[PDB]
Amino acid sequence: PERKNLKWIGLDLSNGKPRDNKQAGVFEPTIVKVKSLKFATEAAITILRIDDLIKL
Amino acid sequence: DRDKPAQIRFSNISAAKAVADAIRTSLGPKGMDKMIQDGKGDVTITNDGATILKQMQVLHPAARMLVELSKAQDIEAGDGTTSVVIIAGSLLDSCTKLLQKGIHPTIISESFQKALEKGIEILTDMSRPVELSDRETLLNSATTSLNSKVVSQYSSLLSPMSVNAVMKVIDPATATSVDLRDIKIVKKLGGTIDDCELVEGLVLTQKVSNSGITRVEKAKIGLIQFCLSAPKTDMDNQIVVSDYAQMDRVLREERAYILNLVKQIKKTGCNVLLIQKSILRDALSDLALHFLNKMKIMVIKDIEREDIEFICKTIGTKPVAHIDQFTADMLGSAELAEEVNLNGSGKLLKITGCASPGKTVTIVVRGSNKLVIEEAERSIHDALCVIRCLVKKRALIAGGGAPEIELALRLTEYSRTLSGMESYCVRAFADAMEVIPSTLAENAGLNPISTVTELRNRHAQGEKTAGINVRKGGISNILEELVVQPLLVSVSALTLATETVRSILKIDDVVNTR
Ligand SMILES: Nc1ncnc2c1ncn2[C@@H]1O[C@H](COP(=O)(O)OP(=O)(O)O)[C@@H](O)[C@H]1O
Repeated sequence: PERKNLKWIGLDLSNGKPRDNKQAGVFEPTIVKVKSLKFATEAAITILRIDDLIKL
Repeated sequence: DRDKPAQIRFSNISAAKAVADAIRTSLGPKGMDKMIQDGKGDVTITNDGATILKQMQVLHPAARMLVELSKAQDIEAGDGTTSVVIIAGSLLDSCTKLLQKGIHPTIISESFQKALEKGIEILTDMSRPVELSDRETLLNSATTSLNSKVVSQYSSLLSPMSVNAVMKVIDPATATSVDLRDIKIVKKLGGTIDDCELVEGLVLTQKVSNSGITRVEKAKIGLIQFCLSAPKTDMDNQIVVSDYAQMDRVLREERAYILNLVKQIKKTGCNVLLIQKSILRDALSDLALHFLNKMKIMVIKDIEREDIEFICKTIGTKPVAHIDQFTADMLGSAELAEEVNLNGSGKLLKITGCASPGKTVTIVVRGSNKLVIEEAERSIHDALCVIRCLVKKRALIAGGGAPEIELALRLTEYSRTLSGMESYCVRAFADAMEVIPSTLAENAGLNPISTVTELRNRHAQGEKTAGINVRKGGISNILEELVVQPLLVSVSALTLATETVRSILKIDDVVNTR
Protein backbone atom coordinates (compact mmCIF):
# COMPACT_ATOMS: atom_id res chain seq x y z
CA PRO A 1 0.00 0.00 0.00
CA GLU A 2 1.83 3.07 -1.33
CA ARG A 3 -0.77 5.21 -3.12
CA LYS A 4 -4.22 5.11 -4.72
CA ASN A 5 -4.06 7.72 -7.51
CA LEU A 6 -0.96 6.42 -9.32
CA LYS A 7 0.04 2.88 -10.37
CA TRP A 8 -3.23 2.49 -12.30
CA ILE A 9 -1.91 1.74 -15.78
CA GLY A 10 -4.14 0.10 -18.37
CA LEU A 11 -4.26 -0.91 -22.03
CA ASP A 12 -3.51 1.12 -25.15
CA LEU A 13 -5.08 1.34 -28.61
CA SER A 14 -2.05 2.40 -30.66
CA ASN A 15 0.08 -0.61 -29.72
CA GLY A 16 0.27 -3.48 -27.25
CA LYS A 17 2.08 -1.57 -24.49
CA PRO A 18 0.81 -0.63 -21.02
CA ARG A 19 0.17 3.11 -20.69
CA ASP A 20 -0.80 5.16 -17.65
CA ASN A 21 -4.43 6.24 -18.04
CA LYS A 22 -4.12 9.27 -15.77
CA GLN A 23 -1.93 11.90 -17.43
CA ALA A 24 -3.61 11.44 -20.82
CA GLY A 25 -6.47 8.93 -20.42
CA VAL A 26 -10.20 9.51 -20.79
CA PHE A 27 -12.35 9.19 -17.68
CA GLU A 28 -15.75 7.48 -17.70
CA PRO A 29 -18.82 7.99 -15.49
CA THR A 30 -18.95 5.50 -12.64
CA ILE A 31 -22.75 5.63 -12.29
CA VAL A 32 -23.10 4.18 -15.79
CA LYS A 33 -20.84 1.23 -14.96
CA VAL A 34 -22.60 0.69 -11.62
CA LYS A 35 -26.02 0.62 -13.30
CA SER A 36 -24.72 -1.71 -16.01
CA LEU A 37 -23.28 -4.13 -13.45
CA LYS A 38 -26.51 -4.03 -11.42
CA PHE A 39 -28.62 -4.72 -14.51
CA ALA A 40 -26.33 -7.58 -15.54
CA THR A 41 -26.53 -9.12 -12.06
CA GLU A 42 -30.32 -8.76 -12.03
CA ALA A 43 -30.61 -10.38 -15.46
CA ALA A 44 -28.33 -13.25 -14.39
CA ILE A 45 -30.37 -13.80 -11.22
CA THR A 46 -33.63 -13.73 -13.18
CA ILE A 47 -32.32 -16.24 -15.73
CA LEU A 48 -30.94 -18.55 -13.03
CA ARG A 49 -34.25 -18.40 -11.14
CA ILE A 50 -36.09 -19.82 -14.16
CA ASP A 51 -36.62 -23.55 -13.69
CA ASP A 52 -38.64 -25.24 -16.46
CA LEU A 53 -40.48 -23.89 -19.49
CA ILE A 54 -42.99 -26.72 -20.02
CA LYS A 55 -46.65 -25.72 -20.37
CA LEU A 56 -47.89 -26.48 -16.86
CA ASP B 1 -63.03 -59.72 -12.46
CA ARG B 2 -59.84 -58.80 -10.58
CA ASP B 3 -57.31 -57.84 -13.26
CA LYS B 4 -59.40 -55.02 -14.76
CA PRO B 5 -60.15 -53.20 -11.45
CA ALA B 6 -56.50 -53.62 -10.41
CA GLN B 7 -55.31 -52.09 -13.68
CA ILE B 8 -57.86 -49.28 -13.37
CA ARG B 9 -56.68 -48.49 -9.84
CA PHE B 10 -53.03 -48.61 -10.94
CA SER B 11 -53.70 -46.23 -13.84
CA ASN B 12 -55.61 -43.84 -11.57
CA ILE B 13 -52.80 -43.91 -9.00
CA SER B 14 -50.20 -43.27 -11.71
CA ALA B 15 -52.20 -40.36 -13.11
CA ALA B 16 -52.65 -38.84 -9.65
CA LYS B 17 -48.93 -39.24 -8.93
CA ALA B 18 -48.06 -37.56 -12.23
CA VAL B 19 -50.45 -34.69 -11.45
CA ALA B 20 -48.90 -34.29 -7.99
CA ASP B 21 -45.34 -34.41 -9.37
CA ALA B 22 -46.03 -31.93 -12.19
CA ILE B 23 -45.71 -29.19 -9.53
CA ARG B 24 -43.80 -29.67 -6.28
CA THR B 25 -40.83 -27.27 -6.28
CA SER B 26 -42.90 -24.30 -5.15
CA LEU B 27 -43.65 -24.78 -1.42
CA GLY B 28 -42.17 -22.14 0.85
CA PRO B 29 -40.86 -18.61 0.35
CA LYS B 30 -37.80 -19.86 -1.56
CA GLY B 31 -39.74 -21.60 -4.33
CA MET B 32 -38.83 -21.91 -7.99
CA ASP B 33 -40.54 -20.05 -10.83
CA LYS B 34 -42.33 -21.59 -13.80
CA MET B 35 -42.89 -20.17 -17.29
CA ILE B 36 -46.21 -21.38 -18.68
CA GLN B 37 -46.45 -21.13 -22.47
CA ASP B 38 -49.78 -20.23 -24.06
CA GLY B 39 -51.22 -21.76 -27.21
CA LYS B 40 -50.35 -18.71 -29.32
CA GLY B 41 -46.72 -18.55 -28.15
CA ASP B 42 -47.00 -16.16 -25.19
CA VAL B 43 -45.11 -17.03 -22.01
CA THR B 44 -46.02 -16.05 -18.45
CA ILE B 45 -43.81 -16.39 -15.37
CA THR B 46 -45.62 -17.46 -12.20
CA ASN B 47 -44.99 -19.30 -8.95
CA ASP B 48 -48.41 -19.80 -7.32
CA GLY B 49 -49.85 -23.31 -7.28
CA ALA B 50 -53.49 -22.27 -7.65
CA THR B 51 -52.78 -20.38 -10.88
CA ILE B 52 -51.00 -23.37 -12.42
CA LEU B 53 -53.77 -25.70 -11.25
CA LYS B 54 -56.52 -23.50 -12.72
CA GLN B 55 -54.66 -22.65 -15.95
CA MET B 56 -53.74 -26.13 -17.20
CA GLN B 57 -56.36 -28.49 -18.63
CA VAL B 58 -56.46 -32.29 -18.67
CA LEU B 59 -59.27 -34.85 -18.97
CA HIS B 60 -59.14 -37.48 -16.21
CA PRO B 61 -61.41 -38.41 -13.27
CA ALA B 62 -58.58 -38.30 -10.72
CA ALA B 63 -57.27 -34.98 -12.07
CA ARG B 64 -60.76 -33.45 -11.99
CA MET B 65 -61.28 -34.74 -8.45
CA LEU B 66 -57.96 -33.23 -7.34
CA VAL B 67 -58.86 -29.91 -9.00
CA GLU B 68 -62.24 -29.89 -7.24
CA LEU B 69 -60.55 -30.71 -3.92
CA SER B 70 -58.06 -27.86 -4.37
CA LYS B 71 -60.89 -25.47 -5.27
CA ALA B 72 -62.91 -26.51 -2.21
CA GLN B 73 -59.84 -26.08 0.01
CA ASP B 74 -59.18 -22.61 -1.42
CA ILE B 75 -62.83 -21.62 -0.97
CA GLU B 76 -63.21 -22.95 2.59
CA ALA B 77 -59.93 -22.03 4.31
CA GLY B 78 -58.08 -19.89 1.76
CA ASP B 79 -54.44 -20.68 2.61
CA GLY B 80 -52.14 -23.60 1.89
CA THR B 81 -53.74 -24.90 -1.31
CA THR B 82 -50.61 -26.84 -2.37
CA SER B 83 -49.84 -29.13 0.59
CA VAL B 84 -53.08 -31.10 0.18
CA VAL B 85 -51.89 -32.37 -3.21
CA ILE B 86 -48.63 -33.63 -1.70
CA ILE B 87 -50.51 -35.23 1.21
CA ALA B 88 -52.86 -37.01 -1.20
CA GLY B 89 -49.91 -38.15 -3.31
CA SER B 90 -48.10 -39.57 -0.28
CA LEU B 91 -51.27 -41.31 0.91
CA LEU B 92 -51.78 -42.83 -2.54
CA ASP B 93 -48.15 -43.96 -2.67
CA SER B 94 -48.65 -45.65 0.71
CA CYS B 95 -51.92 -47.25 -0.41
CA THR B 96 -50.11 -48.61 -3.48
CA LYS B 97 -47.66 -50.65 -1.39
CA LEU B 98 -50.48 -51.50 1.02
CA LEU B 99 -52.57 -53.04 -1.78
CA GLN B 100 -49.55 -54.69 -3.42
CA LYS B 101 -49.35 -57.06 -0.44
CA GLY B 102 -53.03 -57.99 -0.31
CA ILE B 103 -55.22 -55.95 2.05
CA HIS B 104 -58.90 -55.15 1.62
CA PRO B 105 -59.67 -51.45 1.05
CA THR B 106 -62.23 -51.41 3.89
CA ILE B 107 -59.63 -52.05 6.60
CA ILE B 108 -57.32 -49.48 5.01
CA SER B 109 -60.11 -46.88 4.96
CA GLU B 110 -60.98 -47.61 8.59
CA SER B 111 -57.33 -47.27 9.60
CA PHE B 112 -57.04 -43.99 7.69
CA GLN B 113 -60.17 -42.64 9.39
CA LYS B 114 -58.88 -43.67 12.83
CA ALA B 115 -55.49 -42.07 12.14
CA LEU B 116 -57.17 -38.87 10.93
CA GLU B 117 -59.35 -38.71 14.06
CA LYS B 118 -56.33 -39.31 16.30
CA GLY B 119 -54.31 -36.62 14.53
CA ILE B 120 -57.19 -34.15 14.76
CA GLU B 121 -57.62 -34.81 18.49
CA ILE B 122 -53.86 -34.45 19.03
CA LEU B 123 -53.78 -31.15 17.12
CA THR B 124 -56.73 -29.87 19.16
CA ASP B 125 -55.20 -30.97 22.49
CA MET B 126 -51.75 -29.57 21.64
CA SER B 127 -52.77 -26.10 20.43
CA ARG B 128 -53.22 -23.33 22.98
CA PRO B 129 -56.32 -21.10 23.10
CA VAL B 130 -56.33 -17.31 23.27
CA GLU B 131 -58.87 -14.57 23.97
CA LEU B 132 -60.60 -12.01 21.77
CA SER B 133 -63.53 -10.50 23.72
CA ASP B 134 -61.74 -7.15 24.02
CA ARG B 135 -59.94 -5.00 21.43
CA GLU B 136 -56.40 -5.03 22.84
CA THR B 137 -55.88 -8.79 22.53
CA LEU B 138 -57.56 -8.83 19.11
CA LEU B 139 -55.32 -6.03 17.84
CA ASN B 140 -52.28 -7.80 19.29
CA SER B 141 -53.20 -11.05 17.52
CA ALA B 142 -53.80 -9.12 14.29
CA THR B 143 -50.44 -7.33 14.42
CA THR B 144 -48.73 -10.63 15.34
CA SER B 145 -50.29 -12.63 12.48
CA LEU B 146 -50.00 -9.81 9.91
CA ASN B 147 -46.22 -9.22 10.09
CA SER B 148 -45.38 -12.51 8.35
CA LYS B 149 -47.19 -12.52 4.96
CA VAL B 150 -45.15 -10.19 2.73
CA VAL B 151 -41.97 -8.10 2.91
CA SER B 152 -41.28 -5.46 5.57
CA GLN B 153 -42.01 -2.33 3.51
CA TYR B 154 -45.22 -3.75 2.05
CA SER B 155 -46.33 -4.73 5.56
CA SER B 156 -45.60 -1.22 6.85
CA LEU B 157 -47.54 0.23 3.90
CA LEU B 158 -50.57 -2.02 4.43
CA SER B 159 -50.62 -1.64 8.23
CA PRO B 160 -52.82 1.52 8.11
CA MET B 161 -55.32 -0.21 5.82
CA SER B 162 -55.10 -3.33 8.01
CA VAL B 163 -55.88 -1.45 11.23
CA ASN B 164 -58.64 0.46 9.42
CA ALA B 165 -60.27 -2.74 8.14
CA VAL B 166 -59.92 -4.61 11.45
CA MET B 167 -61.79 -1.81 13.24
CA LYS B 168 -65.06 -3.08 11.69
CA VAL B 169 -66.47 -4.54 14.91
CA ILE B 170 -69.99 -5.63 13.94
CA ASP B 171 -70.39 -9.24 15.08
CA PRO B 172 -70.19 -9.52 18.91
CA ALA B 173 -67.86 -12.55 18.76
CA THR B 174 -70.26 -15.01 17.17
CA ALA B 175 -69.58 -18.49 15.79
CA THR B 176 -69.27 -17.55 12.10
CA SER B 177 -68.43 -14.33 10.29
CA VAL B 178 -70.11 -12.40 7.47
CA ASP B 179 -67.05 -10.70 5.99
CA LEU B 180 -68.00 -12.01 2.53
CA ARG B 181 -71.71 -11.10 2.77
CA ASP B 182 -71.72 -7.28 3.01
CA ILE B 183 -68.38 -6.03 1.64
CA LYS B 184 -67.95 -4.14 -1.67
CA ILE B 185 -64.47 -2.61 -1.87
CA VAL B 186 -64.44 -0.30 -4.88
CA LYS B 187 -61.45 1.04 -6.83
CA LYS B 188 -60.81 4.62 -7.95
CA LEU B 189 -58.03 5.96 -10.17
CA GLY B 190 -56.35 9.30 -9.56
CA GLY B 191 -55.26 11.04 -6.38
CA THR B 192 -53.24 9.93 -3.37
CA ILE B 193 -53.62 6.53 -1.71
CA ASP B 194 -53.26 8.13 1.73
CA ASP B 195 -56.75 9.68 1.46
CA CYS B 196 -58.67 6.58 2.57
CA GLU B 197 -61.56 6.29 5.01
CA LEU B 198 -64.49 3.98 5.71
CA VAL B 199 -67.65 5.08 3.89
CA GLU B 200 -71.22 3.95 4.51
CA GLY B 201 -74.26 4.36 2.25
CA LEU B 202 -73.17 4.23 -1.39
CA VAL B 203 -70.28 5.45 -3.54
CA LEU B 204 -70.63 6.20 -7.26
CA THR B 205 -68.34 7.62 -9.94
CA GLN B 206 -70.59 8.72 -12.85
CA LYS B 207 -71.43 12.34 -13.60
CA VAL B 208 -75.11 13.18 -13.23
CA SER B 209 -75.41 16.00 -15.78
CA ASN B 210 -74.02 19.46 -16.57
CA SER B 211 -76.68 22.11 -15.91
CA GLY B 212 -77.31 24.60 -13.11
CA ILE B 213 -77.77 23.41 -9.52
CA THR B 214 -78.29 19.71 -8.74
CA ARG B 215 -78.32 19.71 -4.92
CA VAL B 216 -81.60 18.07 -3.91
CA GLU B 217 -82.71 15.18 -1.66
CA LYS B 218 -85.22 13.03 -3.59
CA ALA B 219 -84.44 9.44 -2.52
CA LYS B 220 -81.10 9.78 -4.40
CA ILE B 221 -81.97 6.65 -6.44
CA GLY B 222 -84.45 5.99 -9.23
CA LEU B 223 -86.05 2.57 -8.76
CA ILE B 224 -86.92 1.96 -12.41
CA GLN B 225 -86.21 -1.09 -14.57
CA PHE B 226 -88.47 -0.81 -17.63
CA CYS B 227 -87.20 -0.48 -21.19
CA LEU B 228 -86.07 2.97 -22.36
CA SER B 229 -84.79 2.07 -25.83
CA ALA B 230 -86.26 3.61 -28.97
CA PRO B 231 -88.63 1.52 -31.13
CA LYS B 232 -86.52 0.11 -33.95
CA THR B 233 -87.85 0.21 -37.50
CA ASP B 234 -88.57 -2.83 -39.64
CA MET B 235 -85.99 -1.82 -42.26
CA ASP B 236 -83.81 1.10 -43.37
CA ASN B 237 -86.26 3.22 -45.39
CA GLN B 238 -89.91 2.18 -45.64
CA ILE B 239 -90.54 4.62 -48.52
CA VAL B 240 -88.66 7.06 -50.75
CA VAL B 241 -87.37 10.12 -48.87
CA SER B 242 -86.62 13.38 -50.70
CA ASP B 243 -88.76 16.45 -49.99
CA TYR B 244 -91.15 16.96 -47.07
CA ALA B 245 -93.95 14.58 -46.03
CA GLN B 246 -91.58 11.83 -44.90
CA MET B 247 -89.40 14.36 -43.07
CA ASP B 248 -92.30 15.72 -41.02
CA ARG B 249 -93.39 12.19 -40.11
CA VAL B 250 -89.99 11.16 -38.76
CA LEU B 251 -89.64 14.57 -37.08
CA ARG B 252 -92.92 14.05 -35.22
CA GLU B 253 -91.94 10.46 -34.39
CA GLU B 254 -88.63 11.68 -32.91
CA ARG B 255 -90.10 14.71 -31.10
CA ALA B 256 -93.79 14.02 -30.41
CA TYR B 257 -93.77 10.35 -29.36
CA ILE B 258 -91.30 9.54 -26.59
CA LEU B 259 -92.06 12.98 -25.12
CA ASN B 260 -95.59 11.78 -24.32
CA LEU B 261 -94.12 8.84 -22.39
CA VAL B 262 -91.73 11.18 -20.56
CA LYS B 263 -94.64 13.44 -19.64
CA GLN B 264 -96.84 10.58 -18.43
CA ILE B 265 -93.95 9.17 -16.38
CA LYS B 266 -92.90 12.51 -14.85
CA LYS B 267 -96.42 13.04 -13.46
CA THR B 268 -95.38 11.04 -10.38
CA GLY B 269 -93.33 12.62 -7.61
CA CYS B 270 -89.57 12.20 -7.24
CA ASN B 271 -88.43 12.77 -10.84
CA VAL B 272 -85.31 10.60 -10.65
CA LEU B 273 -84.50 8.33 -13.60
CA LEU B 274 -81.46 6.30 -14.64
CA ILE B 275 -80.39 3.45 -16.93
CA GLN B 276 -78.07 0.44 -16.89
CA LYS B 277 -75.05 -0.15 -19.13
CA SER B 278 -75.06 1.16 -22.71
CA ILE B 279 -74.12 -2.23 -24.14
CA LEU B 280 -77.28 -2.67 -26.26
CA ARG B 281 -78.34 0.93 -27.03
CA ASP B 282 -76.90 2.41 -30.22
CA ALA B 283 -77.57 6.10 -29.57
CA LEU B 284 -79.83 8.01 -27.17
CA SER B 285 -81.94 10.90 -28.45
CA ASP B 286 -80.48 14.14 -27.09
CA LEU B 287 -83.80 15.94 -27.60
CA ALA B 288 -85.27 13.97 -24.69
CA LEU B 289 -82.29 15.01 -22.56
CA HIS B 290 -82.77 18.66 -23.52
CA PHE B 291 -86.49 18.50 -22.71
CA LEU B 292 -85.71 16.75 -19.40
CA ASN B 293 -83.19 19.47 -18.45
CA LYS B 294 -86.04 21.54 -16.99
CA MET B 295 -87.94 20.81 -13.75
CA LYS B 296 -84.82 19.18 -12.25
CA ILE B 297 -82.65 16.73 -14.23
CA MET B 298 -80.96 13.70 -12.67
CA VAL B 299 -79.62 10.67 -14.55
CA ILE B 300 -76.84 8.20 -13.74
CA LYS B 301 -75.56 5.60 -16.23
CA ASP B 302 -72.85 2.91 -16.17
CA ILE B 303 -74.48 0.59 -13.64
CA GLU B 304 -73.73 -3.13 -13.42
CA ARG B 305 -75.72 -5.96 -11.85
CA GLU B 306 -73.52 -6.17 -8.75
CA ASP B 307 -74.13 -2.47 -8.09
CA ILE B 308 -77.89 -3.02 -8.30
CA GLU B 309 -77.60 -5.99 -5.93
CA PHE B 310 -75.55 -3.90 -3.48
CA ILE B 311 -77.98 -0.97 -3.56
CA CYS B 312 -81.02 -3.23 -3.15
CA LYS B 313 -79.36 -4.85 -0.11
CA THR B 314 -77.81 -1.88 1.71
CA ILE B 315 -80.93 0.30 1.59
CA GLY B 316 -83.44 -2.55 1.87
CA THR B 317 -85.73 -2.40 -1.17
CA LYS B 318 -86.80 -4.61 -4.07
CA PRO B 319 -86.72 -3.50 -7.73
CA VAL B 320 -89.90 -3.50 -9.79
CA ALA B 321 -90.52 -3.95 -13.51
CA HIS B 322 -93.39 -3.78 -16.04
CA ILE B 323 -95.13 -0.62 -17.28
CA ASP B 324 -98.61 -1.12 -15.78
CA GLN B 325 -97.61 -0.20 -12.23
CA PHE B 326 -99.84 2.08 -10.14
CA THR B 327 -98.22 1.39 -6.76
CA ALA B 328 -95.82 3.42 -4.61
CA ASP B 329 -92.95 1.06 -3.71
CA MET B 330 -89.96 2.77 -5.32
CA LEU B 331 -88.80 5.50 -2.89
CA GLY B 332 -85.57 5.51 -0.88
CA SER B 333 -83.78 7.58 1.74
CA ALA B 334 -83.15 11.32 1.44
CA GLU B 335 -80.18 12.78 3.32
CA LEU B 336 -77.36 14.44 1.37
CA ALA B 337 -75.75 14.13 -2.05
CA GLU B 338 -73.95 16.27 -4.66
CA GLU B 339 -70.26 15.75 -3.87
CA VAL B 340 -67.19 17.26 -5.52
CA ASN B 341 -63.67 15.99 -6.15
CA LEU B 342 -61.08 15.55 -3.39
CA ASN B 343 -58.45 17.88 -4.88
CA GLY B 344 -57.63 15.97 -8.03
CA SER B 345 -59.06 14.26 -11.09
CA GLY B 346 -61.73 11.58 -11.31
CA LYS B 347 -65.38 12.13 -10.43
CA LEU B 348 -66.64 10.25 -7.36
CA LEU B 349 -69.74 10.87 -5.25
CA LYS B 350 -70.35 9.54 -1.73
CA ILE B 351 -73.46 9.23 0.43
CA THR B 352 -73.13 8.56 4.16
CA GLY B 353 -76.64 7.09 4.31
CA CYS B 354 -78.12 8.33 7.58
CA ALA B 355 -81.03 6.48 9.23
CA SER B 356 -80.81 3.22 7.29
CA PRO B 357 -81.47 -0.36 8.44
CA GLY B 358 -78.34 -1.61 6.67
CA LYS B 359 -75.06 -0.62 8.35
CA THR B 360 -72.88 -1.86 5.49
CA VAL B 361 -69.61 0.09 5.30
CA THR B 362 -66.91 -0.22 2.63
CA ILE B 363 -63.38 1.09 2.12
CA VAL B 364 -62.71 3.50 -0.75
CA VAL B 365 -59.06 3.11 -1.75
CA ARG B 366 -57.07 4.92 -4.44
CA GLY B 367 -53.63 4.77 -6.02
CA SER B 368 -51.52 5.90 -8.94
CA ASN B 369 -50.11 4.34 -12.13
CA LYS B 370 -52.16 1.17 -11.38
CA LEU B 371 -49.25 -0.25 -9.38
CA VAL B 372 -50.08 0.22 -5.67
CA ILE B 373 -53.86 -0.16 -5.88
CA GLU B 374 -54.11 -3.85 -6.77
CA GLU B 375 -51.31 -4.64 -4.31
CA ALA B 376 -53.19 -2.88 -1.51
CA GLU B 377 -56.40 -4.64 -2.57
CA ARG B 378 -54.73 -8.06 -2.35
CA SER B 379 -53.16 -7.05 0.98
CA ILE B 380 -56.47 -6.07 2.56
CA HIS B 381 -58.06 -9.19 1.05
CA ASP B 382 -55.50 -11.46 2.73
CA ALA B 383 -55.89 -9.36 5.89
CA LEU B 384 -59.65 -9.78 6.22
CA CYS B 385 -59.33 -13.44 5.16
CA VAL B 386 -56.88 -14.24 7.95
CA ILE B 387 -58.98 -12.14 10.34
CA ARG B 388 -62.06 -14.24 9.54
CA CYS B 389 -59.98 -17.42 9.84
CA LEU B 390 -58.75 -16.36 13.28
CA VAL B 391 -62.21 -15.26 14.46
CA LYS B 392 -63.75 -18.56 13.30
CA LYS B 393 -61.92 -20.41 16.09
CA ARG B 394 -59.34 -19.56 18.76
CA ALA B 395 -56.59 -22.16 18.41
CA LEU B 396 -53.24 -21.38 16.80
CA ILE B 397 -49.87 -23.04 16.26
CA ALA B 398 -46.52 -22.39 14.58
CA GLY B 399 -45.31 -23.96 11.35
CA GLY B 400 -42.00 -25.27 10.06
CA GLY B 401 -42.29 -29.05 10.26
CA ALA B 402 -42.48 -29.63 14.01
CA PRO B 403 -46.23 -30.50 14.14
CA GLU B 404 -45.78 -32.92 11.23
CA ILE B 405 -42.96 -34.79 12.99
CA GLU B 406 -44.94 -34.75 16.25
CA LEU B 407 -48.00 -36.24 14.54
CA ALA B 408 -45.83 -38.84 12.80
CA LEU B 409 -44.25 -39.91 16.09
CA ARG B 410 -47.66 -40.03 17.79
CA LEU B 411 -49.10 -42.17 14.98
CA THR B 412 -46.06 -44.46 15.18
CA GLU B 413 -46.46 -44.94 18.93
CA TYR B 414 -50.21 -45.49 18.48
CA SER B 415 -49.66 -48.16 15.83
CA ARG B 416 -47.09 -49.76 18.14
CA THR B 417 -49.54 -49.67 21.06
CA LEU B 418 -52.78 -50.54 19.26
CA SER B 419 -53.27 -54.19 18.32
CA GLY B 420 -54.77 -55.63 15.15
CA MET B 421 -53.95 -56.18 11.48
CA GLU B 422 -55.05 -52.61 10.70
CA SER B 423 -52.12 -51.22 12.72
CA TYR B 424 -49.80 -51.92 9.78
CA CYS B 425 -52.00 -49.67 7.64
CA VAL B 426 -51.75 -47.05 10.39
CA ARG B 427 -47.97 -47.41 10.08
CA ALA B 428 -48.39 -46.35 6.45
CA PHE B 429 -49.79 -43.06 7.74
CA ALA B 430 -46.67 -42.82 9.92
CA ASP B 431 -44.72 -42.88 6.63
CA ALA B 432 -46.97 -40.23 5.02
CA MET B 433 -46.31 -37.30 7.36
CA GLU B 434 -42.61 -36.41 6.90
CA VAL B 435 -42.80 -34.81 3.44
CA ILE B 436 -43.24 -31.09 4.20
CA PRO B 437 -40.13 -30.74 6.43
CA SER B 438 -38.02 -32.76 3.98
CA THR B 439 -39.19 -30.59 1.08
CA LEU B 440 -38.48 -27.44 3.08
CA ALA B 441 -34.97 -28.65 3.96
CA GLU B 442 -34.33 -29.56 0.32
CA ASN B 443 -35.52 -26.17 -0.92
CA ALA B 444 -33.50 -24.34 1.74
CA GLY B 445 -30.17 -25.87 0.70
CA LEU B 446 -29.19 -28.40 3.36
CA ASN B 447 -29.25 -32.15 3.97
CA PRO B 448 -32.91 -33.22 4.28
CA ILE B 449 -32.32 -36.65 5.83
CA SER B 450 -29.94 -35.33 8.50
CA THR B 451 -32.26 -32.43 9.33
CA VAL B 452 -35.27 -34.75 9.58
CA THR B 453 -33.35 -37.13 11.85
CA GLU B 454 -32.18 -34.26 14.06
CA LEU B 455 -35.73 -32.90 14.31
CA ARG B 456 -37.06 -36.36 15.21
CA ASN B 457 -34.36 -36.79 17.87
CA ARG B 458 -35.14 -33.36 19.35
CA HIS B 459 -38.87 -34.15 19.39
CA ALA B 460 -38.22 -37.49 21.10
CA GLN B 461 -35.90 -35.84 23.66
CA GLY B 462 -37.27 -32.42 24.59
CA GLU B 463 -40.75 -32.74 23.06
CA LYS B 464 -41.24 -29.20 21.71
CA THR B 465 -37.87 -27.80 20.63
CA ALA B 466 -37.50 -25.95 17.31
CA GLY B 467 -38.16 -26.37 13.59
CA ILE B 468 -36.68 -25.20 10.28
CA ASN B 469 -35.62 -21.60 9.66
CA VAL B 470 -35.47 -19.89 6.26
CA ARG B 471 -34.08 -16.39 6.87
CA LYS B 472 -31.09 -17.38 9.01
CA GLY B 473 -30.65 -20.82 7.44
CA GLY B 474 -30.39 -23.04 10.49
CA ILE B 475 -32.37 -24.56 13.35
CA SER B 476 -33.70 -21.83 15.65
CA ASN B 477 -36.66 -21.61 18.01
CA ILE B 478 -39.92 -20.30 16.55
CA LEU B 479 -40.87 -18.28 19.65
CA GLU B 480 -38.56 -15.45 18.55
CA GLU B 481 -39.87 -15.22 14.97
CA LEU B 482 -43.29 -13.56 14.68
CA VAL B 483 -44.98 -16.24 12.57
CA VAL B 484 -48.10 -18.29 13.40
CA GLN B 485 -51.04 -19.92 11.63
CA PRO B 486 -54.55 -20.99 12.70
CA LEU B 487 -55.38 -24.60 13.49
CA LEU B 488 -58.19 -24.77 10.92
CA VAL B 489 -55.79 -24.51 7.96
CA SER B 490 -54.37 -27.89 9.03
CA VAL B 491 -57.43 -29.70 10.43
CA SER B 492 -59.65 -28.87 7.45
CA ALA B 493 -56.85 -29.71 5.02
CA LEU B 494 -56.23 -33.10 6.64
CA THR B 495 -59.95 -33.92 6.72
CA LEU B 496 -60.37 -32.96 3.06
CA ALA B 497 -57.32 -35.00 2.06
CA THR B 498 -58.60 -38.05 3.96
CA GLU B 499 -62.05 -37.68 2.39
CA THR B 500 -60.56 -37.40 -1.11
CA VAL B 501 -58.34 -40.44 -0.50
CA ARG B 502 -61.30 -42.48 0.74
CA SER B 503 -63.38 -41.40 -2.26
CA ILE B 504 -60.63 -42.28 -4.74
CA LEU B 505 -60.07 -45.63 -3.00
CA LYS B 506 -63.74 -46.65 -2.80
CA ILE B 507 -64.21 -46.04 -6.55
CA ASP B 508 -63.08 -49.01 -8.66
CA ASP B 509 -64.62 -51.77 -10.82
CA VAL B 510 -64.92 -50.86 -14.53
CA VAL B 511 -65.39 -47.39 -16.02
CA ASN B 512 -68.15 -47.81 -18.60
CA THR B 513 -68.97 -45.00 -21.03
CA ARG B 514 -71.60 -44.14 -23.63
N1 LIG C 1 -41.43 -17.08 7.83
C1 LIG C 1 -41.44 -18.42 7.61
N2 LIG C 1 -40.60 -19.25 8.26
C2 LIG C 1 -40.60 -20.57 8.05
N3 LIG C 1 -41.42 -21.19 7.18
C3 LIG C 1 -42.32 -20.48 6.46
C4 LIG C 1 -42.38 -19.03 6.64
N4 LIG C 1 -43.35 -18.58 5.81
C5 LIG C 1 -43.86 -19.66 5.16
N5 LIG C 1 -43.25 -20.79 5.55
C6 LIG C 1 -43.56 -22.15 5.05
O1 LIG C 1 -44.00 -22.10 3.69
C7 LIG C 1 -45.06 -23.04 3.48
C8 LIG C 1 -46.10 -22.47 2.53
O2 LIG C 1 -45.46 -22.01 1.34
P1 LIG C 1 -46.29 -21.53 0.05
O3 LIG C 1 -46.90 -22.74 -0.63
O4 LIG C 1 -45.40 -20.61 -0.75
O5 LIG C 1 -47.49 -20.64 0.66
P2 LIG C 1 -49.02 -21.16 0.63
O6 LIG C 1 -48.99 -22.51 1.31
O7 LIG C 1 -49.76 -20.09 1.41
O8 LIG C 1 -49.35 -21.20 -0.84
C9 LIG C 1 -45.66 -23.35 4.85
O9 LIG C 1 -45.77 -24.76 5.02
C10 LIG C 1 -44.68 -22.77 5.86
O10 LIG C 1 -44.18 -23.81 6.70
